[PDB]
Parts: sequence; C-alpha cells; structure tokens
Amino acid sequence: HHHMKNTVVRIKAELENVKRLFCDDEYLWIFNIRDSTSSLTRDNIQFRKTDILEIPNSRGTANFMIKWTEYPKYSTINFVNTKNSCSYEEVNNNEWRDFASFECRGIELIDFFPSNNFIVEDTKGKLYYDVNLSDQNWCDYNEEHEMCVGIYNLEYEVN
Amino acid sequence: MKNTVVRIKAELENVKRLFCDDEYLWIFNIRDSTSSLTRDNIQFRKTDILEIPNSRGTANFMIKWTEYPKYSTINFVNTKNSCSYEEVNNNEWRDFASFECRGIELIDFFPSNNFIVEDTKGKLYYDVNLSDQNWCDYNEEHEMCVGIYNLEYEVN
Repeated sequence: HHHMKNTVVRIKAELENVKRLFCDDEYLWIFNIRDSTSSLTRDNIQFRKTDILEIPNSRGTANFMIKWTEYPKYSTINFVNTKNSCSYEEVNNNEWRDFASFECRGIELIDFFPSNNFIVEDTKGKLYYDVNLSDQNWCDYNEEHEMCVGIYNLEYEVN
Repeated sequence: MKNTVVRIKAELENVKRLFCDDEYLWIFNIRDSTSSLTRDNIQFRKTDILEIPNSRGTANFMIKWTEYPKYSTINFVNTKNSCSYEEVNNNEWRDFASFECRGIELIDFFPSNNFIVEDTKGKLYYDVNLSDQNWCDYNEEHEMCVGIYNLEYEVN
C-alpha cells in the first residue's frame, strides 16, 4: 500500500560549555505532516519513540499512525533506532549532524518542532533537564564553577 | 470522575448484533477541558499503548495541549457488553463504548468502517462501513436482506 521512505532530522547549533545535547525516551516528537498521496496535511502531530500502535493487516507496530481518508489505507511513522541517535556533542559544534531518522509510509515529514524535553550535560558534567529549544536558544549558569552554558542559533532540517 | 460514553441507535434488519473488535478505529473531535483549544479527527484503537508520565498507566490517546508540562489522555474502558448493539435493542439508544478522559472532552464521534455484523442466520460481515450511517448486505444461502439504517450517535 506504500512506498516506505527513510527521513532524517538534521540539526546544527552553536555550543557554549556544552558537552552534549540529547533527548530520552520521553522526548516529544512534533511535526507538521502531509499525505504522500494527496493534498491533505496535519499540523502538530505528537508522538514518542516508545508509543506502540498495532498496524491493521500487519504484524508490525508504529509510533504514529493516520488513516488519511475513508479508504482503508493506514499511514505510519516509526522512529528508527540508530546508535548515538539523538545526540549532538561538543565536537559537532556549529556543524550539521544527523539527529534522528524515521521510516514513513504514506506520510511526509514537512516541519519539525523542537520541544522542551531536551537534556544537556555541560563540560563540568552537570545535567540540565526540561531544556527548552522550541525558541531555538537556551542557556543556564553553572553556579558550582561560575560558568555560562548555552545553545545558540539552533537550526534543523527534515529531508 | 465519570466516563464519557458513546451511545448509538439504529434500525436493524436481520441483524443479530453489530459489534467491533480490537482493530476498530475510534475517531473523535475533542476539546481541552480547561480552554477553548480543540483537535479534530484524532484516531486511536483500544489496544494503543502510550506511556503516561508520572504514572504506571498507559493511555490509548494523549495530547500535550500547550507547552506547559502536562499531558491529557483518553483510555477505552471495558464495560458490560461493550461494543455490541443487539437485536433485542433495535431502534433504542444504547451505551456502546466508554472512555476515561483526563484533560480532554469528547465533542463529536465519527463511526468508522471496520464494524462487524452477525446476521440472524449466523453469518459474519467484516469491514462494515457505517461512516455514512447506513449499510446493507445480503445472505445468499438464506435469501435474506441484512441491514443497519439511519444510525444515530452521540458522545458525552
């Protein structure tokens, strides 16, 4: 019923005193999507890589599904586990880097929206939670070592 | 705390029961229980497993309505004879399915096309499409017309 496409989210950000930016299983993926076979679109779909949806007439499962029309075709997204997926590190400072891949069947990822469940470790090893990058920028201060920690000009693309 | 309930009513011809199974696609328009925000045409099955933060429980549907760290949920609730509408209650309103909703109000229901019917002679019909509120088919062996007409429905 589909051609399956593999789709990558790439990010780039300028790093100050950050060892890695990353996310966990709780991370909330947010996209605007489109039907790969029609003009239909859906904004702000939300899902996690742990979500388990059983696909009809298949033994497989999906993290996100949609039945675009009254006809009996189901369209799916699955997060693809790759090793060191979902991590951006000091060494990648200001360079584009593959962040996460998805198998999409019947669906095109149009727009990605970073959420606010990122995690940051700084170079002194302390962790920051609920890191909000929906506005593409974030900083905090390490009081222990009196150190600014920042993520600037967050850029991304979905291809 | 109360369940939200989808009720239906139809005219049956030679139908033992109208029912649905695990694969049935629940379709709703919904609203934030605390704001004017809405979401149309959400879709789930009763078997969907989404992990709810701050609980061991899972949900069949969830949504984060705003950037405030708080998730709202729908879960199918099993109840007596749920998801089955029978000959004995022909042309009557009956509770068809129940839903535990947290942070979400169900506003509109949309019957889908994967209902099942058992006719009064034992025959089963799959992929029964009532999204347009009427369905019929025919039992050849027994030469009888089988149908569901003027389906009506509500959720609250």
